[PDB]
Amino acid sequence: GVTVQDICFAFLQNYYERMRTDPSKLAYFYASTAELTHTNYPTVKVTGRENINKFFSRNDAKVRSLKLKLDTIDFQYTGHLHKSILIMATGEMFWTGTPVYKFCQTFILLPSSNGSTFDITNDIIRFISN
Amino acid sequence: SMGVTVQDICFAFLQNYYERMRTDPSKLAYFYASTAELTHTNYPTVKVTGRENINKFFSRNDAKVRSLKLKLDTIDFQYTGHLHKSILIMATGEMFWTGTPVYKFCQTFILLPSSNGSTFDITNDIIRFI
Repeated sequence: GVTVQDICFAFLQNYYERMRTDPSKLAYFYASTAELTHTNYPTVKVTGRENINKFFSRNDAKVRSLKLKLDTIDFQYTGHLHKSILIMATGEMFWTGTPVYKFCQTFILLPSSNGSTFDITNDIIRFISN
Repeated sequence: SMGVTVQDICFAFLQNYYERMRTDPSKLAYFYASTAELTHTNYPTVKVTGRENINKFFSRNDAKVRSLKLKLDTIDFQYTGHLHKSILIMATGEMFWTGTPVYKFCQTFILLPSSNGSTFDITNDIIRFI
């Protein structure tokens, strides 16, 4: 008995928190074959949890230093049997309390092959100029 | 038979989409799957499901939608969904009406191949202003 809102709130809460405390563990939220498109800390495109881990690990200090504040959130069911979830978030990235850029991010979450959990199969995030 | 890239596909789709929006919004719905979900701009937001409801949205708001001027600043895409055959697009840019203010927007689409593979249909569409 869980709502799409319940799942997205909990996922984004946990994801963004992990981003602030330990980027080296962020890859755990992704599927094995996930794809990530991320502005560099000009975008990088990588595929697979291992490469995604290398990207977040190599940029660990910079990931932790840019704090994300969410301004909008939207989601919809998608994909096979409408069981996946599309999320779009927008907001602002701050460096020790100073606005650096806006962000736009989308995720796709795919339910796990066992049950209650979701994995990210797709993540696109762009930092755009204020 | 191929050599067709994800970029070619996405650039064609967006060109066709925004061109139809400019010329005849009453026919926009035909780009959507029958059970597509749209989360859009109140002419705060409107959520609608199904091609018939999507068509009532664009047709009722016909004068506003058609007089829009639009420029894309970023376009990102990845494969997703069943067998990696669907496409996630996220585009940002600017949007304005004949007279006055300039709005930044973020839009995401998911495109799924039609049953016989004639077209990529929109299953999901989300747009917000930032």
